[PDB]
Amino acid sequence: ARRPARCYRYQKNKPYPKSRYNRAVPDSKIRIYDLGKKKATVDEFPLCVHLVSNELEQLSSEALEAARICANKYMTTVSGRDAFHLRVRVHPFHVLRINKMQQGMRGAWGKPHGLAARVDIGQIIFSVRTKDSNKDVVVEGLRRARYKFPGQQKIILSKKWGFTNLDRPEYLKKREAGEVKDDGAFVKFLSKKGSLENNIREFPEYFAAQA
Amino acid sequence: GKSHGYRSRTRYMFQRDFRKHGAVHLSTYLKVYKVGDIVDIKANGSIQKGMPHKFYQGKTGVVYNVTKSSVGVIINKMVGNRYLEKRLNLRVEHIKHSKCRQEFLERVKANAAKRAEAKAQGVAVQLKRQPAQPRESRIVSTEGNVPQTLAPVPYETFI
Amino acid sequence: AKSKNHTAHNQTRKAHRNGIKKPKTYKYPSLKGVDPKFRRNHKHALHGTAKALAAAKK
Amino acid sequence: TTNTWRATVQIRQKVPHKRTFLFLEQLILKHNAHVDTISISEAKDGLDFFYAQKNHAVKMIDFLNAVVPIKHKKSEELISQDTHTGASTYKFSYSVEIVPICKDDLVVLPKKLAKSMGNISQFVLCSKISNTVQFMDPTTLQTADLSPSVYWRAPFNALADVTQLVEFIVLDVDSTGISRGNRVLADITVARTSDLGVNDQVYYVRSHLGGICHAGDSVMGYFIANSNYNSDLFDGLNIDYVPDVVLVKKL
Amino acid sequence: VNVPKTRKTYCKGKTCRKHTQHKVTQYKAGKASLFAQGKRRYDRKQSGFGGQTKPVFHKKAKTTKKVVLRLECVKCKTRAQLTLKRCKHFELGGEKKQKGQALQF
RNA sequence: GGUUGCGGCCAUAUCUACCAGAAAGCACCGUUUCCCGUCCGAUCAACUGUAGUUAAGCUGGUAAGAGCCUGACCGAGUAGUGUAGUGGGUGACCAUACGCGAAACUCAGGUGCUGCAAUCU
RNA sequence: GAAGACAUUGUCAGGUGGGGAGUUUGGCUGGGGCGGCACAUCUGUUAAACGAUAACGCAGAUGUCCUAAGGGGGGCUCAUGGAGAACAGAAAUCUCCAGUAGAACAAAAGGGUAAAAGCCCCCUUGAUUUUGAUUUUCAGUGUGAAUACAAACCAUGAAAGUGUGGCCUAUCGAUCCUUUAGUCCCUCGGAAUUUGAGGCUAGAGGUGCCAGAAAAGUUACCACAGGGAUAACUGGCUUGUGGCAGUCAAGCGUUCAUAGCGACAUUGCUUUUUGAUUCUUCGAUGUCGGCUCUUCCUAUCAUACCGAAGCAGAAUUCGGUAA
RNA sequence: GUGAUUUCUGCCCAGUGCUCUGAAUGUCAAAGUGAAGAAAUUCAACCAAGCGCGGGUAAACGGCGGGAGUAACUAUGACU
RNA sequence: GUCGAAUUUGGGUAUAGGGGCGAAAGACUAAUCGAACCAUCUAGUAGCUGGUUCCUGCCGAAGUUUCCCUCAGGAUAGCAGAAGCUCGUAUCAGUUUUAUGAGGUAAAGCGAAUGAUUAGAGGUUCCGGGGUCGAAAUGACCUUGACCUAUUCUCAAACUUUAAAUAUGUAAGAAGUCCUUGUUACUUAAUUGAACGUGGACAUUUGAAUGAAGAGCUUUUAGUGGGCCAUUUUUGGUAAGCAGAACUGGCGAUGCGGGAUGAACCGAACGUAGAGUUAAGGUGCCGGAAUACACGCUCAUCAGACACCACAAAAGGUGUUAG
Ligand SMILES: [K+]
Ligand SMILES: [Mg+2]
Ligand SMILES: [Mg+2]
Ligand SMILES: [Mg+2]
Ligand SMILES: [Mg+2]
Ligand SMILES: [Mg+2]
Ligand SMILES: [Mg+2]
Ligand SMILES: [Mg+2]
Ligand SMILES: [Mg+2]
Ligand SMILES: [Mg+2]
Ligand SMILES: [Mg+2]
Ligand SMILES: [Mg+2]
Ligand SMILES: [Mg+2]
Ligand SMILES: [Mg+2]
Ligand SMILES: [Mg+2]
Ligand SMILES: [Mg+2]
Ligand SMILES: [Mg+2]
Ligand SMILES: [Mg+2]
Ligand SMILES: [Mg+2]
Ligand SMILES: [Mg+2]
Ligand SMILES: [Mg+2]
Ligand SMILES: [Mg+2]
Repeated sequence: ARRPARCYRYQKNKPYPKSRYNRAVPDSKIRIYDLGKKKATVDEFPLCVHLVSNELEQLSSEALEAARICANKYMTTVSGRDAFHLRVRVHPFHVLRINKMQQGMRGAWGKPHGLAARVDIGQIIFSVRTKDSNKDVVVEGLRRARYKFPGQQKIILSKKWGFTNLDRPEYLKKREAGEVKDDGAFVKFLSKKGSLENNIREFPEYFAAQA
Repeated sequence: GKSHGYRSRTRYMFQRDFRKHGAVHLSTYLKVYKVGDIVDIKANGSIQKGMPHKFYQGKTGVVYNVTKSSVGVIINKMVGNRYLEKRLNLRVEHIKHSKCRQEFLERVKANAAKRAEAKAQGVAVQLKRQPAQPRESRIVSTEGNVPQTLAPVPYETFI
Repeated sequence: AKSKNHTAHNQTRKAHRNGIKKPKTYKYPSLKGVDPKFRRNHKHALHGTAKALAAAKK
Repeated sequence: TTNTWRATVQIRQKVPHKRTFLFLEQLILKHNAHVDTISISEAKDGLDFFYAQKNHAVKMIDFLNAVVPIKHKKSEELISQDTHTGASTYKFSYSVEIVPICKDDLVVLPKKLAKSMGNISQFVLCSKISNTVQFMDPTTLQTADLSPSVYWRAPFNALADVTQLVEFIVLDVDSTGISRGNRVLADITVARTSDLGVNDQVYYVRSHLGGICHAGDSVMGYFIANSNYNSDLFDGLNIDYVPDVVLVKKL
Repeated sequence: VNVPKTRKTYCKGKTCRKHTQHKVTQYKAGKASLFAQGKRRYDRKQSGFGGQTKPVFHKKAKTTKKVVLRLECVKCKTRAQLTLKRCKHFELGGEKKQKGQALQF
């Protein structure tokens, strides 16, 4: 079934998603995108690590599948299965075609082959949030996943708290007051606009000035 | 096969804008058109009668004829290696006055005022427009405004 | 064999050898395609003004 | 290497509404000549069958020759031509055409054709649509057959199709006599469904539908009085020997 | 389609020149007739040895004729023709569309 | 300034929830002989300004309201893009030079204006 | 002798007649054939924000249907959700609140529309007559389709107004011949009357190969003019497929990732396979195999010397220098 | 047409041919006959062979299938 | 092979070209046969191949539009020449500015409609179904999906509120502006307007920039209607010295210097000579020109060495150099 991945490497054709014109397409190889303790609060896992791309390329679905298993298998055995939260930030929507076969070129439009992603320079692929002490396992976990993909990518330690869009000291300023409350997986913040009645329903620790 | 109908490739061109559907406002109908007036052609999609062909969307021309609920516009279309004089029949919904010519007639009244006032004042006119000239010298003070020193910043990631 | 179907290559180059020239305006355009009710009056207007100037400069 | 299947059967039919293809699709399943195909694709006026071996596709055409009127021909495409023998590697295509006259159509026959096959009238219904096509004359019960070889050499088309039928309501049936095999020649008195409610008008017509016709039954048929055809065969008729109303079937 | 029997339309018969009642009927052929100059010329050329001289049309594609309607002013009996679009069916009389009937039988 | 009739531009005029409205005007509101219309004087028609009301409609105000609108030493001279080189890079792509230059996001402010005619403690 | 107004012979008319004659046996096309129609048309996209734009590109439609589904006027609000009402339930009919269109508008798709262009009522033939101008495709020819007026005659509405078919973008056809309506007008040429025929102006009968021949096969017995504009074979470009080599390491190997093996993945080399292509050759480069004979390549089967092993010896297994 | 001798040469007349001491009112040219008309003409009836209908013919061209059953655990398919 | 006959053979005689003869091969019929030979009709026709005869001077193309039993061809428009004619600072321009329109691509967006899509948290059950306690309940106690609330991960050639750059229409005055009061069957309640005028006022700062080997006009006729390459945009295809488009530049029709060599790359476009100067590219020797100068980096038991271009990757190295 599979051709070599070198053929469907570069972004040549326009985006060709599954719709009412394409209709009949095969299922994605990757299925579940979140792994580890995904019912964990925001306060548990501060230290964030990314796996950022550095090329304008196409990662296939089954390339992500093996990369997702390999990183999981190492990090589970070493540090235990509930010491992290892995998230895949790339979904394959682009359908690839194949000219599987009146004549050679006398009428030639390709059948659907398989799915793929479209990654850009500076785009994040993988993301892991963990404890402070358990850094080395996460960096070495994403090392082996780097081999399964084509092209060049680099691991980066983030300055932000977890998956939040807030810096290390910035999150502490707001959480020490009553300006943040936990949602479930992510988190909700106070806003200075809105109705003042239902701004007091939530955030009852704020509107006090004491502790 | 191929397809070249009267309204081919006009999906977005006779669309009605966002939150501007329904009946047209009445100043459209009260605007008076004489012969010799310059007019722009923009096709209202809600009215089907007296509609221009897609080519003439955007084009501008002169009025030559006035009738009951329409006007006669004359446009120059280029074809091959020459221009042909083409005569349209549009309803007033697909038309409006060109504001470029409105601006021009104001400048002629202004020139009549300048030349009449110049003779009463005492010679020297100068009425043509001049383009944007190169600017003159000056002395910029540093009082309460001393130059702040900048330099190129180092590289950081933040991702 | 198969041909080449279509192209617009060279066609602008050809067109600009001789102009792309304008169609020359005149004083008095043709009343071809003008309202018949307007023209049927305009005839009798110009007949009277000539007869007025002829009677004035008689 | 592109040329995978290595024999094709391109079946087709010139009619917009195909009864005979829908019949054929049902008939093929019963005896079950399909299995050897790699795959099936479709096209406007029929569908394509693809076979690995050449001898698998010939059994199908022999089977089709048995149950339906056809015309066909084969042509071939070359690929390799290996200089070591036993493998030149040709690829074959069989182009089959079903006869376009469906089971219940109204037909005008050609004059010479009509004189030969029993001296039957030119204005006829179809009967059975088997291996060969057979016609029936609704008024003076009669039958006549037409083989594909005799059809294709001088082809004609149906006057009006199943999509031209109109609903009538039967009031009485007066039997006259003959019954070769169907209790036939019933002088059916009928009135139109759009006419029964409003307006007074009645049509009275001899018909083959004698054994199964009862008063108050809705029957379908061709109503020839308001139809402007454009057939030259029909143009060569007797604008007055032609029946006003013909009823195709009960229901 | 289904036109009515009567029609009030413009007659142009000298005394009329106005809207009047017209009886509507369907236009019909008119018989072939020999002694027409074409038929006379055809039969001359066709005689002798040579066989078929003129072409003979076969490849016909159209399935429906255009309808023509003979009108006739009841005041002066002066006829006029009027053509309709192509159609597989055609009649003229009653058979009007009702309020909103469902299917029966 | 308030209200009425006819408007122009068509949310700064809409939406949700509470509050106030002297004077006159709107309004609800009373009646079924007549013209008229309905399954029904509910709507529509006629008659009375009489028996009564600001409870609704309508006009204004409030809300760290939703929407909508204008801006900004907000983001961003970022994304993109026209032109140039015997520039880099195995490639994918990327820097530089001469120019043009967004949108989301962020912050601040606003919440109908106005024409003609009539009429009002 | 027989036969006899019958045969026979002559002219015309019907039947039979590959025994014989003459002719024909579409086009596009990743060679030709089969199929398809990209041959006349319409919507979205390809199409790179004026217009124009190709491929046997992609997703679909057309040869119809309609005296109302056409024209004018009046009344009214839809899809859906919520809350109620004996039989009655997820779905019957009735009531109220929400409801920017999430419905409907003959059919493909795209636009358009809310005191309507939707649903229900009243009245109607402007889907009429006379001919010119203009837009689209374009040679600024025809055909089809459409736009605005004019001169009549009408429809509807209290009225302003609206209406020359279907809300808009598709739904169709020359010369010759036949035939119909009109003028009931012109001509039949030595002069008349009546039949008949021929004209002038406007429609219909049709060419879907849609600017429009009247048309079956076969050649392995073949022929001519040409063509590398075009196939069957070497060579060239490419390397999907075939062949050969890496990287990573979940597992196998009693025990042990890597002695020897190795999944999911991913990076290459080769032209000893086969495709794709049509650049060279059709005034000819002799098209399979075997026999014979020389040389070159190494990705090493054996032979020389070595290194590993789950190598005690023997026998093997993996690798290096080497053609 | 088949191709010495030996021994055999099955079933099929629906199709295409060939045929016929068969049916008769279905189709049917020219000339001739009748009516309408001033006449040219038009319309009707009448009507040869052939065609069609019915029978014969395979050492004439040719063809010799398809779907179901039940008997011996099965099978074969004698049988329906 | 056959050799006493269906044997072999001389002379005479008969059969003649759509005809003869044939124990049948399309055999033979005077070296000629799937239709002999000779003369004439005949210089038969060819959209097809080959050829087409002196010198210099000036100008100088096309492979594209529409229609054709059209696709190896024509007609038509285009590009080219020639002859001129009417006038003479002309009005124009493959250009910018100022003012003003038109557009739905790139980008962006989805806690905005449409469609796709990962995760939890809060709820809602008379209502898609199971279990736990049950005589049943429009019951509770657990549960997995459906919708509801505020969140969150990621997308769209045939989705979108917003929305560039480049390309694109018009205007920048004498054929103009203002005043005065004439014509009319059109138009208005109305000499009100409408259109075209009489008479008067306003001139070279007359109404942005730059340019202008003149501007405008007519007739007639050739060749051409196989194209190909390059940057950028691009659809088909795994790719191709592959197939098909978009804007510009080239080759074809073109030498000269450079890239060793080459239709298209860089430079630069040609009358015959002299002198000077440079382009692109170079200056160890071949070879005209510094074995110049300066700071560094590499040692290869396959070093490396100048765009288009004549290839190299993933992965590794206490090799050495900086961080
Ligand atoms: K010759
Ligand atoms: Mg060409
Ligand atoms: Mg061909
Ligand atoms: Mg465009
Ligand atoms: Mg309508
Ligand atoms: Mg042979
Ligand atoms: Mg070639
Ligand atoms: Mg080529
Ligand atoms: Mg040789
Ligand atoms: Mg070696
Ligand atoms: Mg024999
Ligand atoms: Mg032979
Ligand atoms: Mg011989
Ligand atoms: Mg000659
Ligand atoms: Mg020159
Ligand atoms: Mg502006
Ligand atoms: Mg878009
Ligand atoms: Mg578009
Ligand atoms: Mg050159
Ligand atoms: Mg050179
Ligand atoms: Mg070189
Ligand atoms: Mg090396």
